[PDB]
Parts: sequence; C-alpha cells; structure tokens
Amino acid sequence: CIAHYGKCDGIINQCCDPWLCTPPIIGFCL
Repeated sequence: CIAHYGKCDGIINQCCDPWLCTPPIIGFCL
C-alpha cells in the first residue's frame, strides 16, 4: 500500500503510512 513517504498513483490516496497521501496527485504521504 504505497511505500513509506513514497509517491502515489495519484487519484488513489490509499497510503497506509505514515498517515495520508497529500496531495493526492503528484505528492507523498506524510
């Protein structure tokens, strides 16, 4: 479910950790 602080597919904010994927498109979950 997306690597730690790793980029996301974009429209899919399914980032387990650390918290959420923001921004959604072209961003990293922190």
